[PDB]
Amino acid sequence: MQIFVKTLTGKTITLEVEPSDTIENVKAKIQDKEGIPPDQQRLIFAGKQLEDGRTLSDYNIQKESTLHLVLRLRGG
Amino acid sequence: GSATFPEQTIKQLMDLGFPRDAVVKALKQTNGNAEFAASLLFQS
Repeated sequence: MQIFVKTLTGKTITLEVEPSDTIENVKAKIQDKEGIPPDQQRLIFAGKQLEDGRTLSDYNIQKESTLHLVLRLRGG
Repeated sequence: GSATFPEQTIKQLMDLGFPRDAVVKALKQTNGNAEFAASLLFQS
């Protein structure tokens, strides 16, 4: 299935995944293409934060679903 | 104009599934650095 990851730069990252995929694995794919450390990768699903130790099925994430990506740095 | 909150970024942050309230408060403690604001608001 295909999903749409929205970046803080208004970019739409189209990735190939499946319900049986883990959040950690999803972020790993983003990390390879975007070059952003998975530790700073905060995935959001309709305002809800996604746990790395879960699967897409845990949140009933189906095809054509929009996921958000917040770049959480260290500091302020 | 005391527009410390950039319109573009406000919409971007809210589009992530967050209310304007979270944006204002997070931005208030960051001072324009919405990237850090998101890092702050997302710790809840």
